[PDB]
Amino acid sequence: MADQNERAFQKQFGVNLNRKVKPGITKKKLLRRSRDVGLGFKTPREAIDGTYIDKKCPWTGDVRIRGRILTGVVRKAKMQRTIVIRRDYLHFVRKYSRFEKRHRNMSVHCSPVFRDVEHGDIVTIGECRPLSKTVRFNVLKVSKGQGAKKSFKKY
Amino acid sequence: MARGPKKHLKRLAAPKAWMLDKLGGVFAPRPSTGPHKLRESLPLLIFLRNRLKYALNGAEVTKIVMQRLVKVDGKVRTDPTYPAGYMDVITLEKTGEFFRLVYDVKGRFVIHRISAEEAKYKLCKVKKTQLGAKGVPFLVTHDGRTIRYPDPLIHANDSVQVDIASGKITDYIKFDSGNLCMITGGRNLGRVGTVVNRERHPGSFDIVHIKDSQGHVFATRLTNVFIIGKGNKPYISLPKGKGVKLSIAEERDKRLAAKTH
Amino acid sequence: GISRDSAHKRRATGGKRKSLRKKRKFELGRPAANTKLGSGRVHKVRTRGGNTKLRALRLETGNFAWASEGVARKTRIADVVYNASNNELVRTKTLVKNSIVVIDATPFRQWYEAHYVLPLGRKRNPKHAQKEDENDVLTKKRSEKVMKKYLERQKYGKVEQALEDQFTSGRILACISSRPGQCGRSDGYILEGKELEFYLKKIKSKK
RNA sequence: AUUCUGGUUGAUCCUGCCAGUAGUUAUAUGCUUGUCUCAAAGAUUAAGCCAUGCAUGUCUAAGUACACACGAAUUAAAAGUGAAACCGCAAAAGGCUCAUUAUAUCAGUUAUGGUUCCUUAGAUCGUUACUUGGAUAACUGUGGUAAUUCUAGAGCUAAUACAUGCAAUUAAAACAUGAACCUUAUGGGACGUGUGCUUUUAUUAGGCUAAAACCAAGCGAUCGCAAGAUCGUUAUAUUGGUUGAACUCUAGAUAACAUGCAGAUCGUAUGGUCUUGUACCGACGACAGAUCUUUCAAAUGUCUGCCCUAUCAACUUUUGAUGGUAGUAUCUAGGACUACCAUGGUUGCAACGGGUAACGGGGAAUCAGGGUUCGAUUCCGGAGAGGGAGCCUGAGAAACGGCUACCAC
RNA sequence: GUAUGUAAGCGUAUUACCGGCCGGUACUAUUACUUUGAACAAAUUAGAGUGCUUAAAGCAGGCUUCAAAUGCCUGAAUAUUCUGUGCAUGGGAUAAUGAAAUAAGACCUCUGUUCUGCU
RNA sequence: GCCCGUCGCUACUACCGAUUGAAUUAUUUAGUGAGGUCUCCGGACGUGAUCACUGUGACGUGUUACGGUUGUUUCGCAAAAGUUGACCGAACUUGAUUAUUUAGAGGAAGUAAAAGUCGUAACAAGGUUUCCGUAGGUGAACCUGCGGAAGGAUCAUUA
RNA sequence: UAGUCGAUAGAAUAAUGUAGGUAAGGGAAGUCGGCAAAUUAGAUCCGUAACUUCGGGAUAAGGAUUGGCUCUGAAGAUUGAGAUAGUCGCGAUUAUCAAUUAACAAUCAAUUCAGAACUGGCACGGACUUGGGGAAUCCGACU
Repeated sequence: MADQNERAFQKQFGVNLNRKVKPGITKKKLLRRSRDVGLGFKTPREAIDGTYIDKKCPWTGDVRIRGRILTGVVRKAKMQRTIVIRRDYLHFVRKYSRFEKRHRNMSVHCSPVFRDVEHGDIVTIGECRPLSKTVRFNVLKVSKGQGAKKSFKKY
Repeated sequence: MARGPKKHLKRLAAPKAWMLDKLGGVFAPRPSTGPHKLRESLPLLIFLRNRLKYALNGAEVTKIVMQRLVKVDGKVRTDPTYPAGYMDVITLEKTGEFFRLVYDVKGRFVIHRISAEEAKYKLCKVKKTQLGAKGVPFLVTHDGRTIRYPDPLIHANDSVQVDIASGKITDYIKFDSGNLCMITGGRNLGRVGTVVNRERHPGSFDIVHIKDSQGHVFATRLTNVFIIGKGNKPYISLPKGKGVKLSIAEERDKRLAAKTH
Repeated sequence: GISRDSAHKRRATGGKRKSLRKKRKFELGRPAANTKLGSGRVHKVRTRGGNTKLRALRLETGNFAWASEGVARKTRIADVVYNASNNELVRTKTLVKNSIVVIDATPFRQWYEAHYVLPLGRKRNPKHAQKEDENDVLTKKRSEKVMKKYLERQKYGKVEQALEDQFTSGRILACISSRPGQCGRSDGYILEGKELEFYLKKIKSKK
């Protein structure tokens, strides 16, 4: 992406790598501890390997993704570190004794751990600490990102 | 931050388990902010006046409770609006009746007369155990009592016998799925026994599946499940018929049957 | 007055948010402390529930920490060099969260001569000799111990090249990570590995 | 009770609406109205405007009495009771109304690792005046403006107001870095500052499968007179932790920080023991108090839903629109706000706009059911208090039966 | 003599342990829908218990007993409207979706091959 | 027999319309901008601690302490009126905009029409079948022209 | 720069003039008539109607801003580096390769358009240049 090059030096609160005085070394070069997303939700391994600062990320940030787990389809991948999902469902109105198909279009934060997020991906989103006005969610799993043909590379 | 508390509780907005009669009064007794949560708490005002008929009015309740005759869990309880909810021992020293507030199968409080030696203690479900405040671990009960330095095997949703005269833990029953239970509000309220299993749903609302001694099985959330005992022997005296929950019709058959007048 | 509430300013539909609530004191926000570089004043503010959160106006001093050495000392805040948020803040010398601060460096250095006896940068023949208390700390002796301790230390003692330049120049790069507007004190991380490398590029480009 | 019946014609059959017809806690109005129980009721329109009165004030044995208010008499009596006034707490809402207001409010559904919580309930404070200091009300006296009231001036006097800070205010202990001592260092230390809770920053211990062959400082054991050289069974590389975790979580260590707390209280009732200093030390709960929980709460956030309208089709980005980053604000996340940087966000699944006798829901009316209509109002939540804006106090009000301002009255 | 609806067998998703078929663990196409649970504010609505003297309904009161007496006592249920939704669970019909035919196709297994990586 | 419009009376309703009418509302640019708060100050006043001059005591005239509505030189903490810069911003003015209301010479409709005036248009082939689209002309009806349909007067016969 | 300084002059510098200006407060009341005079003017930005032959109306209307100094950014031209090897004494001679590459870097050019402070007494198109505007009507289409 960017080499986390913003006007400020991007640092995570409470991790300064201590060169000087404290017992030496077994490789990895990084004090980066990484998550178990645990509603049996498996981590993407780029969390552990992530140079990316993202303080609004649950993998690199001091945030809980708290509450409602919903599954939806990405309609717009356009934004740097957030995506739009449209969820479309039947709401049964008893009066009309038929439904109306109805939509809610909601912005949801894509941490840059999640790569090949493209419209039309089915994505598992969790309500998040409500992150920037229309962004009230964060992606807990990209369950699609996909390409059932594309997973194994076509000749 | 904002607004209240707003101290006025209207009758009809008032928790139904109290059995406040609609007429005569727009206004409910509103138990002041104590150790027991407002909906789950039986004000001294209702208990003395409506049930025990020692007091006719609200003005009579303040006269008795000011006399310091109503000594809820080791304490004088000067306040007639004192909440006094669950497992609390109300001792009317002259003349001596000794009560525990425990639950009817109809999810109402009962007048339950306990032995003066049963009145010494009480059973406390443990909300939370946290580490740091003096002298370093502390346990807090559902009746807001903090008991310092708890036995290290006491884990959240366990019960402790509390000595009351001193605030000490003098027994603990681990939340293990064949321990005797009374459930405290869900709709299943004061039904009893014996917790077949729990199904843990991580975040949130862990559901406990409970089998009463009529072998009827029913389910409540873990926050509603209070552990009171061992399968067969409850540590406190249960109110009659031992929260079995028949049907209203089966109760009607038994009731109608029980009189030759 | 100054109001949080999400309910001001156009929707994502661009829909005109009408009114509903005057401005409530539930929504309260209050004028920025804008804390300056200088003579130690701290004022109490009554904050919701009761609690005093301190607005500092004019703070000389901070707690600037060497993370790698695990030691932080109280030092004078000489200057504000850079601010990523506003250039005006640099000029006015206001102490902010991540405002880049040039310290003062003298009490740090005395103690690291007293941990390594390696003068960090390589000082000078009259400067070493002149003990207020430089040379006394260097030589020490007592046979024996504290000299023995300096022998144990130093596969580590080389001290990063960037830092050694900064150390003897007497002005050390840092970022303040406290809000002295609500936390009443101005206190920072001293820029070590990665932290220096990004900022140092910004120094030499911007000037 | 899934109901029709009258009316186009000369007569006749449908299409059709209209009338009749029944109900309406659904409002008006007429006439008539003996009795009983029950009660909605200035909503619609005028969320118009208001004379006069009242709805928010408050004292116990328990903060403060030198009220001559009453009680005083015999010993130093003030003490008792308690208006006033200080002090503390309430006044943030009950109540009223439903205007603005159409996803907004709000219900159900939920979250808070995004936060605050007086109070109450329960627990917590051993790191040289011990009970000191002086100023003011009430008071006394003298005044001001036509005035409510606002207070000027002079002279007192209290504190659970204020100002300090000792004789239980106490250091010891142990660990850090200083070190007398010893020896090569498996290594440990007298005496020391510092080390209370807290506030504030940084760093760290944190969530850890089993065995071997060597080397350097040797811990036992062995080989060698030594010098020297080998090997090794075992404890062990060990804050946890909600759990989406590198949480700053309830809490700590190391390095630094600032500054509150730890009662110069009061009322009950006085004992033990005299070297009788008026000594030492002592129970309850009232009001403080600091940490922590709990409780009354709360603000924001999730999911899903609302009438009519296209004779409203593109909309948001002047100046945040929508996103990144960093800051600031705040009780809190947060474009809430600001710099910089991207070009996004919303839309025929009707967006944006306009209208609404449009607060929402719980509910009500009317029914064969299905529905249609209603809700301004007896509850719950939110909102407002002539329209608007700004603010103090306080745990909490952007308050109006608070203030300050403007504009209208 | 049937009937088979119910139960257990047998043919690439009931396979595999541990503890004595049971009960976990390891488990597994997305949905819409639907099933069963919890979670559904009271009033209202339906309605239980009950002579508010009838009744609207109130939530009283009845009893041995108008004796002597707190003695015996049932109570102020249950459902649904607070829809849909969400949570949890079951089904695999209906309607869609799914690998892999330009096979870097699915397993498995051999290279200690590779890279990450340890108390 | 049905029967319509033009024309004329009267009554009622809505439209267009000079006035670039009028009124009120909510958004809006720009300008102006009360007040509060935050913030830079100010020092009305009031003391400490120190110094003196006087009185007193202590100590070796001097010093120190205390007092004297005391005076004066150092340097502090609080502190009013006023006030600096900022941000919120009521309010006002003027353009723009929108919703809603309503005056109006006059024009031009429709209706109630009900005793009228002029025609016979259509209803029978209504004496010119009807009726449509469209143009022009007729007092009007309507006629006419061009292309149609049958809802015709041909459901047709007619090598 | 080149060419003039000849327009008969001096003193007074009256009225009245001519030619050039200014004038409080009110602001067209003036007059045949806004004639004369004044406002306005450039630029950049924002905003922009009736009506319409859709081209215009339009510089509509209505608003904002302009100096100086001090910085910053953007906008071009040209070859060069870098790495390795052999020969002779870092210097000289010879051989190889594409990536490097949005200023690659380096250097040279010459000004444009934008943004930010500081700054003065609103002073900022400062001289000069240089539309007053809108609403209707009569008339000829127009130059």
